[PDB]
Amino acid sequence: QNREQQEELMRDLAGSYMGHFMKPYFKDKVTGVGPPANED
DNA sequence: CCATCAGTGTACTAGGACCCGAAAATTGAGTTACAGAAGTAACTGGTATACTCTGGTTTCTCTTCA
Repeated sequence: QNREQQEELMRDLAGSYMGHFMKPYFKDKVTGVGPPANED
């Protein structure tokens, strides 16, 4: 349990926003552009 | 008295720089090739600003004819 608490502390140190999920919610991890437009 | 018309007390913008961290990219050493281009590291002339007797000059008494 204590080592799990330590690992939780470390994943807190290694945790990270909401702007990244704005208008183009989906986006490449390469280029960072959304998918093409719908037909709608 | 119901029109009108500043202020007001705020969260909600509007610019406006600015910062924090993460992730990607680079740098760096190690080897060994490869060809050629930089990149200093070296000896070796070449011509002018002082420079040092020196050749001429200049009166100034004198030398030598005349």
